[PDB]
Amino acid sequence: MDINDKLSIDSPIDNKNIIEFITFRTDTSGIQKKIKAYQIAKHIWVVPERYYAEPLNISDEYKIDGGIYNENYLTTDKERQEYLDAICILFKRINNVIEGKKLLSLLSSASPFPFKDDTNKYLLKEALLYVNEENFEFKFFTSNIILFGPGTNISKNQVLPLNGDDATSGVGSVSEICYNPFFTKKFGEYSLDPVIGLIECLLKSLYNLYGIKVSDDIKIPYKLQRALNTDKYSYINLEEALIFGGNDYKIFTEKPYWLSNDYFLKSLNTFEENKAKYEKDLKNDPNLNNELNQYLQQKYSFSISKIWSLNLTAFADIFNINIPTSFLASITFWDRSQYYKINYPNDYNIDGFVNGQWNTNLKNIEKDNNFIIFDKPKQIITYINDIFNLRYTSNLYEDNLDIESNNYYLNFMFEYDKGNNFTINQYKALLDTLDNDFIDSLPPIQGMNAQNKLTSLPIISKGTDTENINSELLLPIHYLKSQTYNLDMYSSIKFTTNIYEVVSEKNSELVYTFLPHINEIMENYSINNTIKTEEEFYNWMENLFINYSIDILEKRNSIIPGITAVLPWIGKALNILNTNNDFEEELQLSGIKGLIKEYENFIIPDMIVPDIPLDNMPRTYDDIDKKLSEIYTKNKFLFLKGYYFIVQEWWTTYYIQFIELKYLCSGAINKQQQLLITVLEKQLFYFTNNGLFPFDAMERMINEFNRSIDIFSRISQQALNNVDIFINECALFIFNNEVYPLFLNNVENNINKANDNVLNYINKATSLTEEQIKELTVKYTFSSIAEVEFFNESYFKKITNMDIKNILTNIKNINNLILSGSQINDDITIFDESGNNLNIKFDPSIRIVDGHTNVAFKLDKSSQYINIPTENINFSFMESFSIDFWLKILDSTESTTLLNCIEDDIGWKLSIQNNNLLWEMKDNLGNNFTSLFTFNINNIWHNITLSIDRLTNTFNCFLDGKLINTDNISNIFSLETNTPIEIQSDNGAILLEAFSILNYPLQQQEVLNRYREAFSNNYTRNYYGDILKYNENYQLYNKTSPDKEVKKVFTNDKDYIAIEYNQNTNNPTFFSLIQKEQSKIYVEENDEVYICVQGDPLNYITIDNNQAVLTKDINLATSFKLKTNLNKPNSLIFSENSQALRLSNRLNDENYILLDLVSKLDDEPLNIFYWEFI
Repeated sequence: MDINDKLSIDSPIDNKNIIEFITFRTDTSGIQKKIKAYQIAKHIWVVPERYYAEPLNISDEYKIDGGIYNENYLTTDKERQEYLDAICILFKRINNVIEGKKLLSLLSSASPFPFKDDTNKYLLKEALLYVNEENFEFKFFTSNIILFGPGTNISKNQVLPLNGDDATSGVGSVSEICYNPFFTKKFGEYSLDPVIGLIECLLKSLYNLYGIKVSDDIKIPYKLQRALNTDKYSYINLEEALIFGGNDYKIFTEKPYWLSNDYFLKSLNTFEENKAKYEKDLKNDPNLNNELNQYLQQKYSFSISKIWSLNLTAFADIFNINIPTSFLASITFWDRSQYYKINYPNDYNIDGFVNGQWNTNLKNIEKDNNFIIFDKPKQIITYINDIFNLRYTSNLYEDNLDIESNNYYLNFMFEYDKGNNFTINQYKALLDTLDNDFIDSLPPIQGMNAQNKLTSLPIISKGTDTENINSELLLPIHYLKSQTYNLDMYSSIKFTTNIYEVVSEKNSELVYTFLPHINEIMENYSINNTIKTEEEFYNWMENLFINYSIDILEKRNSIIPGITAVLPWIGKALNILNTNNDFEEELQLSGIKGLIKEYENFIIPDMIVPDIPLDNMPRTYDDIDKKLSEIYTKNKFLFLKGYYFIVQEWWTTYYIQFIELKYLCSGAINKQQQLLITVLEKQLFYFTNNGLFPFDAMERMINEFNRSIDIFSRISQQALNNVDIFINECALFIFNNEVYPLFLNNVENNINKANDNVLNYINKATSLTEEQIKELTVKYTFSSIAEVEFFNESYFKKITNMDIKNILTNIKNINNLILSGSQINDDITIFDESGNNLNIKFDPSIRIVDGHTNVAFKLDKSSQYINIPTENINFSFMESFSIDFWLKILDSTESTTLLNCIEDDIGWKLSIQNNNLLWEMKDNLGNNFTSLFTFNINNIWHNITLSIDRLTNTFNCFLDGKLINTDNISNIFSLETNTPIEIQSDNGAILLEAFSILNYPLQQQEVLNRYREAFSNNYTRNYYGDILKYNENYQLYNKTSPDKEVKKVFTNDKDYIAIEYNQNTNNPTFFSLIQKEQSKIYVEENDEVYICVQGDPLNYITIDNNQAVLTKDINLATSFKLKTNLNKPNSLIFSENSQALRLSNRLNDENYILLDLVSKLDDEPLNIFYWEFI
């Protein structure tokens, strides 16, 4: 059984599963010391001590950029306990999901080949001999992996295999892991999940256990090296690339493969005979095997093709962690190395970070006594200007991946005999073929001997030191430094647009901004007297948000092909294409290539295989059709490996330069944000430090400014998304018409070549078929240029879209809600259609019934409710929103509630007050605003949409697409509250439908559009607004006499229908529509229908001299074509040809119904021709 989780604490005992062993290699002193470990799981051990082998400290020369190297760490029992607790927490979290516990099951039975002369197994630690008594009791405790603490470098989590020789040959190795979970990086405004750091160590160890390691020699191009004046590539290890999957792993693992480097064949081939030997030698059950058959039967049952599919990014998807899938191994190193301590008991539980990945708010590891973050920035660049004394230094940071030249692309060899392998119908999910329960059920190994061939692994690699290179122009990194503020809190800030001002003094209070509106605001702003009341502080904050929103979100539609729109601020932020010319126009003249350093030594593959052999082989239609088919398809494959080859090269040469711009734009935004929060932050501190405002008022401004931070970050993310799209377009554009056209020209030449090759292959031995070649020709003409083409622009979007997503915040679109619903069985569902704020609650007692053009929720009972949380629904004074829905009041109710979003008498609610809508909303400051719509909702479908525009401070209310109040809301500030939006009647029965809350404040024009779209089905409606139904009886009225009902008159020596006055009986006359054919349930516009008057004989409606007399025969009925007009939507027209029904002038207390030619008034006929059903 899995989820073992000993959960052991301290040192209660040192017996049974708790053992004390001797270290494999020697300590730094040069001696092996005894130590104790704890068994977390079957064959899995932990030891909460720093790595014995690695020194507790090293010289400054040997320190790596972004290490810790603190010696007084994990040198106490409480730290050892903290680490122990940290491990079981992480392993429980691994056991939390199904895939995680499948890996741990595999690890428990992934013992390397236990080869023996009837004695031992593979490498392993020793049991205590009872040397306490100096006894010599020998025993071996099984251990597939051993988890140590951090070694010399705390930041480094490396998996050291105790013998690399057998860890490559396929024998395997029980590797030792030195992993530290307490510190993680950010990469943005979110914290990296420690399980990724530990899962990666487990996967690396699993390769060692299976003996499938790449021997450190097999490397792949990952990315063009980040510098100025280098043009080499930074090569990544294949094993790392397999694990750090992301989008870099999808581009080379498509269905047609690449040079396997023999590894994907060597390892598979080595696996074949390793599987073969077990079944024919070890499965013969030698008596000294000690039940290792089952572990080996399960270990060899799993295919390595499934271990390779285990990438580190799909695991992040399983735990639902956000991770930079673009360049996972490198993108985390492109800035100063900063670590944040994780308090595992508190800040990280079985379900990941407690406070979510963004808002966990950990503390920087910077502390005086211990923990020095040794940072050596590769390529410290200092801008130099001899126009005037100006020297502006900036630090660059790069990954620690080793670098090679452009060889891979130059001397890449396509092996023409690489036909498709594996790729059976079945291979596209994780952990498909293994046993969880069966592996778990197997007892552990507790009795046999163990070998020890400790291959030394002391490959010390003192790294490169920094280079101090000058520069003649202001780099983006220089601009980014200008954006940052590096001073006290108790010191002023000065904004400017002249970058040259800031560079003059390195850490002057002055900071550069590329946002004109923001600079204008800060031109006249003193922390002393500009803001003097709470209300003014809020307003200034609102004013900043507005101006900030306007500057960064600015985009214009582009005339460049392949680009929808262009961000004109990118010029002023990173100093790229930043001339006196407009950025739009500079991009025109300079082109898209102006955004990238063009790589001259770009390699385009040649892809020529004209080899066509000849002979007389007469088998299987002389194997001609087959031979040319397999040749045609191999040429298709060869060209496809070339297209795949050219995509990888474009990725690692040209996209890297684009994702890098994404990184640069990312900061540039955040930076400006940081400035805007800081200028606000200093202002708040100015109040507090000088006393000034009281606690109640102070606490509110603090509370509101804290809230506002994520609101800056909301539109900040929105800016990056505009960048994401803009850059991707540019990235695909470079490939589209600068790499692809050159690659197509090679294929076109090879097409005509291979075409001519097959034409030159006419081995027409003995008698020949002159005609048949031309049939063979069309098959293998190679005319299918498009068929061989695999340029699905979708593919490039799939790899480059949201590749670094939610850097600023996880928060999606806000104030977005549609709230539809569906039925299943007798059961219902209610969800956000837009898929935002999906944590909805409701009782299933609610019935879903047809309404106006939709399905409506029937809130009958008071107990019934719909409860919509406000997790991403902001109602701060800086947030404008609107609410839109359709409502019908089922029963005559004077006073009921509909909506409610109020907590402690703060928030907003909508309710019914004496058949009148009552909208009130009141804020935290005690400013109330209330509005009473007195249009007297009377049991009729109504479109209630009402918009709160926080820009102009206007509250608009539209009913049925028509604006009413348009009051001013200026006196009303933030009414954000935690309580959800509640929808319950409380006093009445209502029908609610199409309940939408919108991110922006609607206007008259757009509201009217929304109202009109609700009629686009062209259904006829009764008076109440409900859609008219066939074979349903109604009362007929002329819309001109609401009070008087159309009533039949029978046995008058003429039977007809007419409106009677002084009725006083109003003998209910019920009419129903019926159609001769295609009998439906819902009555659409423009349908042929007859009118049935309910009566004992059940007579129908016909025409006699244009009168509407009642016949009794239905073949004697008249056909009316129903026409509806939007202006009167609860009204019908019974038109035959170009005459419609009309009411006559009063004659004998009776108004007769007759057909009259329709007379209109600007497309809109008289009120008479319109009829209503009830």
